[PDB]
Amino acid sequence: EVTQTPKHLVMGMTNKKSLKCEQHMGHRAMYWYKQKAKKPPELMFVYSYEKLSINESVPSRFSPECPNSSLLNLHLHALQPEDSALYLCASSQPPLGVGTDTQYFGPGTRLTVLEDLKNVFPPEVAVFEPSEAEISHTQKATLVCLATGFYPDHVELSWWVNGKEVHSGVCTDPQPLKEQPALNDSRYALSSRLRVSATFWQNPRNHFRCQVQFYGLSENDEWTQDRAKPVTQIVSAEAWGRADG
Amino acid sequence: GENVEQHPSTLSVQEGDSAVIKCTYSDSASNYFPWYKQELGKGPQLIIDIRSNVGEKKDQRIAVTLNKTAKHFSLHITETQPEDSAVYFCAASKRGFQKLVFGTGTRLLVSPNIQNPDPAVYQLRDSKSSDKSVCLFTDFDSQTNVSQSKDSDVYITDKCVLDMRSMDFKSNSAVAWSNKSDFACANAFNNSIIPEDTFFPS
Ligand SMILES: [Cl-]
Ligand SMILES: [Cl-]
Repeated sequence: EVTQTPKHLVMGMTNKKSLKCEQHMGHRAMYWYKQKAKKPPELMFVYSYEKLSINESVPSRFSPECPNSSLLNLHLHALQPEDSALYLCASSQPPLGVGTDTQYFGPGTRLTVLEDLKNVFPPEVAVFEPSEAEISHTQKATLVCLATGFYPDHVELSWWVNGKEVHSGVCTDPQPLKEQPALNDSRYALSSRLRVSATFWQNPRNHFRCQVQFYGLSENDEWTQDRAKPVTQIVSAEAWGRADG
Repeated sequence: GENVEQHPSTLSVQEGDSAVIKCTYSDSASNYFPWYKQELGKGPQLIIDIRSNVGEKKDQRIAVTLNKTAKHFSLHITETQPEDSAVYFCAASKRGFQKLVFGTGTRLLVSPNIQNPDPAVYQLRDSKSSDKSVCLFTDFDSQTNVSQSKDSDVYITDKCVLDMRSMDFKSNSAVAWSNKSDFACANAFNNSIIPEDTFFPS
């Protein structure tokens, strides 16, 4: 397993940020790939025993670094919007015979570079409690969570029941809807369902939090707009079990 | 200067079906053929590879074939499960991962078999913090396709499937929402073809 940080990153054209990547499997080869949507990964850098051995015409603004056997960095600066991509770290070549070969990928840093941060907007998040007609037709209850008005589409949405994250009964839209499909600067919207037994929803002790992690500006970004500065933040909506009427 | 050709670019099957992906490659000296599976939001994961000299490898429902003389190689999924839904990349190399040449990718979707279809549309409870009204089209067969809205302020998401693991119950849904005044449930999905027997309560 290869770890990467951060998961998501929004950058203006004059920020500098560093991507971190870790593996502890003792792999002697480490890789940086760039992946654009609906495209296969494109190799950028390959390190071999901490010496750089492959650089695939990568522009200097992606400046890589390998401090030790198990850690690999990619430093970013003066980026351009076409640099928006998924940046994937990988590793391979176990120590010297003792172990068959394979290749492991981290989860990547999802990076969006924008020309003007004026358009960054955190989502509004709202939870909609189940239909009673659903409860009685099917003995199941579906909550919907709407995240709307956000930009760019760097959101992680999770459901929490009684303080613990849940995955069963959840479906989150693979892709965010464009709210103004014509415009280039369209804020996005994202749906999610959480479905539980009618018994479970009718228990008022049960607690349902829809949580959207929004990746926006850092403190380092200048903000002159009157409205609130759209920093990286979490936006949640809550709901509790409703008993029979 | 070499290529790997992946076909098809899109593949959609029913849970239980098999699925096959055919690749070709131009570099004769290629001797390593990995296959990557990337699920939404994750990095690619290497699922099978054929390190040549041989024509077939099988690992449970996953199997690959290679023909060096034709420079074809293939991936076969039998008994597809919805958790096989992902983008698959084939690749050919002669010098390890360092010189992988990559297919352009195939998006595999495996829709689930819906045991007891129960097509209905429900009005969800309003939220004290939203102006929106939300309509849920749920429990429909998978042979049903949800078009988008022909209205500007009517937002319609595409089909989504959730798995209530503990009761072995999969379920399709789709969501429409709007703040405009002339918007109720009986007309949200009008631009779509719901089955004839979809339930509309009051
Ligand atoms: Cl600086
Ligand atoms: Cl769970």
